[PDB]
Amino acid sequence: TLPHGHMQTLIFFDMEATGLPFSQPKVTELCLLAVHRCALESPTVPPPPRVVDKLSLCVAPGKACSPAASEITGLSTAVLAAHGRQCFDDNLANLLLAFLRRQPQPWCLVAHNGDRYDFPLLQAELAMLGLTSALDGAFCVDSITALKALERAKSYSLGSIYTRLYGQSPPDSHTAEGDVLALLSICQWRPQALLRWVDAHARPFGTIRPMYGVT
Amino acid sequence: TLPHGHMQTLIFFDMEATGLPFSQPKVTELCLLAVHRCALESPTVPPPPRVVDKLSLCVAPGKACSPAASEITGLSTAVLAAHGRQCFDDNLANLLLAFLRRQPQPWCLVAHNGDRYDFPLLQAELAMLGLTSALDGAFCVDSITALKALERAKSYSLGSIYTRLYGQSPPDSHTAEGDVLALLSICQWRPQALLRWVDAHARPFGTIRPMYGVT
Repeated sequence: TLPHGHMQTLIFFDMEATGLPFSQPKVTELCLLAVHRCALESPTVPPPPRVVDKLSLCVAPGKACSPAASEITGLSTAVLAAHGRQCFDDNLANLLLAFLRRQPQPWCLVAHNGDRYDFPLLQAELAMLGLTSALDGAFCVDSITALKALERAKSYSLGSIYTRLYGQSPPDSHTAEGDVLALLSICQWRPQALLRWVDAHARPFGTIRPMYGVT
Repeated sequence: TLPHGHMQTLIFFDMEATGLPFSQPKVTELCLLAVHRCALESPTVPPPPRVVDKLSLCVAPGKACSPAASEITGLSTAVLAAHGRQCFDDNLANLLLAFLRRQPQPWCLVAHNGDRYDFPLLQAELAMLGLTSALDGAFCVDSITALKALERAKSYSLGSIYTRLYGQSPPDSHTAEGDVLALLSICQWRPQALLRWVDAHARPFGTIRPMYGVT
């Protein structure tokens, strides 16, 4: 029930990309929202905690976005270039590690459908740089799996869960930060039971196999 | 009129601290919102640009916050400690530099009353670490001075300007991110004239003398 102790910081996480996994997609946006478990040790949509750390970045993917990805995210490779965005590089990896290092350990990334998309994509971008070590101290959980267990104790898409719990659609379904903020709200529904589940299911990020690139 | 060329990225910036300058205050929160000038090359409150980078962090100050600072910010040293916040350290300096390095140069920090508070406080925190080099490539402007010139072409507090331009109070006047987002909105009022002023008045950050600490 505590394979790795209590997770100290939950890092709510979302990335947007150029396409689906089969397409060897590249990140176009990412957001990390770090919340100490203290803020979760304790209807209508709750306010976020006062004390949080937030990082939201756009990324030049180096290839075209699919039309569908651009409709969903409002991003395109040309638009990212017009704003001088840089590719996923060593500096970005160092930035992610430095942000994680502001937080008390153990770190647990939390992402909706993260096992199938966000986590293997992040692993793949790091693997292409030879920098999977940037994330090797972290743990991770997929909140689809979590919310299924909490509601059991229907669709489990993020918007489905949000409207089921709060009776309104999430705002800002087109940025990575908006997805992370909606995920936070759903995780605040039954926060103590969520923390028990996270503690029991936290998985070392080093066991996430990359979507593509060296394993 | 172009002493340093066109500024490429405007980094809207705010820090909260334990007290007033006389008290040798310490940072408790900071937010940087990086916007490429493209997003400003072109009533009611406008939406922020789609493509932005955002960094918001809380910081353990190492000393008590004044009661007034805690009323204003909702932060206290004990609350920051309950959430495991770390002091302003080398890792934070590296994080700030890595975030700046995602942006095209020249970088121009933009902060309201920044010449008197935010800029010398940031310089002082870096000076105490021996890391003023983290910010030495940057430029900076104080948006009080900017908005005075734009309106000339009354109080110039952030809230005064906001309600004067948009007929409503800014939301979230208690977090660093809320101040940065309200500052962004005011800078979007006359964006081209703001950019001309910024280009003409941008000041090397190395000329900001620290609020305290080694000069």
